[PDB]
Amino acid sequence: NLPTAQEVQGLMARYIELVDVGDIEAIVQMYADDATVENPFGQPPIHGREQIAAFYRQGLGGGKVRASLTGPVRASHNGSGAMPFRVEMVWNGQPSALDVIDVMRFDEHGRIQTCQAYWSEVNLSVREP
Amino acid sequence: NLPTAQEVQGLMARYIELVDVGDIEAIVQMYADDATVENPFGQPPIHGREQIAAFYRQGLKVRASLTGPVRASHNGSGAMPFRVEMVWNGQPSALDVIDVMRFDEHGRIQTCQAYWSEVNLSVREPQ
Repeated sequence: NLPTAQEVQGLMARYIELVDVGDIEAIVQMYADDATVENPFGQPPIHGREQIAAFYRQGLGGGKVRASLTGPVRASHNGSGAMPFRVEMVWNGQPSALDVIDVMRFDEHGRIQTCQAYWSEVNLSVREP
Repeated sequence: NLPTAQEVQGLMARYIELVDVGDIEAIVQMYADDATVENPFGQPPIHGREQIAAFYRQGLKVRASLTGPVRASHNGSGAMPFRVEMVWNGQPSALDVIDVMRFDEHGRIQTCQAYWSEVNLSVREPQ
């Protein structure tokens, strides 16, 4: 059915794990086939599994990415949630840290229908040697 | 104009301050007159300054503080993690929340959505 609050918390936390390990295949599996992704929010939405997989491919690729929850997943009783996390990756050839909040809405099958990632350069920090 | 990323960060941080001190009048001033509020998200949206002010009125022995940086976009929106301290069911309680806000070209809140539920509620048991 439609993910309960606790179920949302588990799903969104799993998402972060798949990202941390770069399991593109599993990430895309979590998405509905008609899902939309806006990342960073304010960019044109990307639609469907093909484009979503392409997005994760170029992002979780050649790069060198880590991600971890920095706080509890906030979950509603209508299949949505939001979570704070931190991403470690290379930005402009330098080791960087990005603070992000993702908002996700799930369908009655527990697949991500909508994901929106909130962050910009103000949330980017370039780490010293 | 439309709030820059840094401006969004400042506005959203100011919102939390007004809440912390319970300045209902100032809170409502931050909102556009036609703004919508969904709090908790998944509840029927509340529309306009009258209803919004009524919402904050009945809601506001409360404390609130940012627990992390405001995430801000380049299109006038942002999201922030924070913690609310209040009485829930006659007991001292803590609530973890994330608010997502979208601003208009006048720097007023057009849309606010508060993400939280009972899973994010913790009660301080009587000691």
